Amino acid sequence: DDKVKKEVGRASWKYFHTLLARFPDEPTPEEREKLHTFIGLYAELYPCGECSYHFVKLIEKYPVQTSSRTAAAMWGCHIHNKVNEYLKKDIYDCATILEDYDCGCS
Amino acid sequence: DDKVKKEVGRASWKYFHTLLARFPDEPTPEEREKLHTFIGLYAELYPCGECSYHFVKLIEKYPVQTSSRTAAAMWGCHIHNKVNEYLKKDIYDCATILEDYDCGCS
Ligand SMILES: Cc1cc2nc3c(=O)[nH]c(=O)nc-3n(C[C@H](O)[C@H](O)[C@H](O)COP(=O)(O)OP(=O)(O)OC[C@H]3O[C@@H](n4cnc5c(N)ncnc54)[C@H](O)[C@@H]3O)c2cc1C
Ligand SMILES: Cc1cc2nc3c(=O)[nH]c(=O)nc-3n(C[C@H](O)[C@H](O)[C@H](O)COP(=O)(O)OP(=O)(O)OC[C@H]3O[C@@H](n4cnc5c(N)ncnc54)[C@H](O)[C@@H]3O)c2cc1C
Repeated sequence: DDKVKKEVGRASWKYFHTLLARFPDEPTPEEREKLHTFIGLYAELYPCGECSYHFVKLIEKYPVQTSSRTAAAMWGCHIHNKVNEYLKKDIYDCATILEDYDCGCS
Repeated sequence: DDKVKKEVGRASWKYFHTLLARFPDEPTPEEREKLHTFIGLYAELYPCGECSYHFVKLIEKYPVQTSSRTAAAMWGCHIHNKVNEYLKKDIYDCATILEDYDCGCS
């Protein structure tokens, strides 16, 4: 129900923004191509009917910015804010988008 | 640092298993290929170099089963258990894999 959608959404966003924060600063044409294809599949395969419906249209209306890490993670913050806007939720400050989602990795 | 990686990991698995449990029972050939492609990028783009390296090897050794929701969900559980075994963590019983992740299919 509403519960599941909320719990899954939170986990997904956490993974989503962390993934983008790791995208390279100088992506190659192939990497830019891969992120583009991943996003399309991410949207199409998202585990919630209405969510996928809305999200597929959003990414086509505002395609993922793949020129760089900053552009991609920022696009992620902007796209998530489009969902927030849609759900009447607060808009998140994107000023520390990379720092907010460190991979905690090497 | 390691606590962040673990948090990112938990969030990713939650999303991952739910996605597999929401895949169609009767997928079309195109949906099957999209899932195959998605999993390849998911492994390739995971937010941790070492994790990604090992996971890519795993999905190649154990390619995703896309014939149905159940096959895909079962595959996801086994693949996660391969990571568990790798990190010397306990094995997870896959007997109720669909239910555990709100397949909305019971
Ligand atoms: C691709 C996708 C599409 C979705 N579509 C819908 C839908 O159509 N209908 C519906 O009911 N639900 C939808 N959801 C669910 C929804 O977006 C929320 O995940 C959910 O309702 C839980 O809300 P929340 O308040 O806990 O914050 P979320 O929106 O889950 O919160 C993520 C957390 O990340 C942070 N955050 C918030 N905004 C941003 C941002 N802009 N950039 C970076 N971090 C941010 C904050 O710390 C916050 O607590 C979707 C989820 C995903 C992942
Ligand atoms: C693609 C991917 C690759 C990863 N690779 C590495 C790596 O190489 N090295 C490293 O240090 N970390 C890696 N991680 C992180 C790691 O697997 C864990 O997420 C993390 O250490 C935290 O573990 P946890 O014990 O809290 O449970 P996780 O293993 O995070 O648990 C999620 C939870 O899901 C359930 N669960 C457990 N096993 C299964 C299963 N088999 N099927 C369905 N549900 C299950 C349980 O409820 C458990 O609480 C990876 C994560 C992902 C998503």
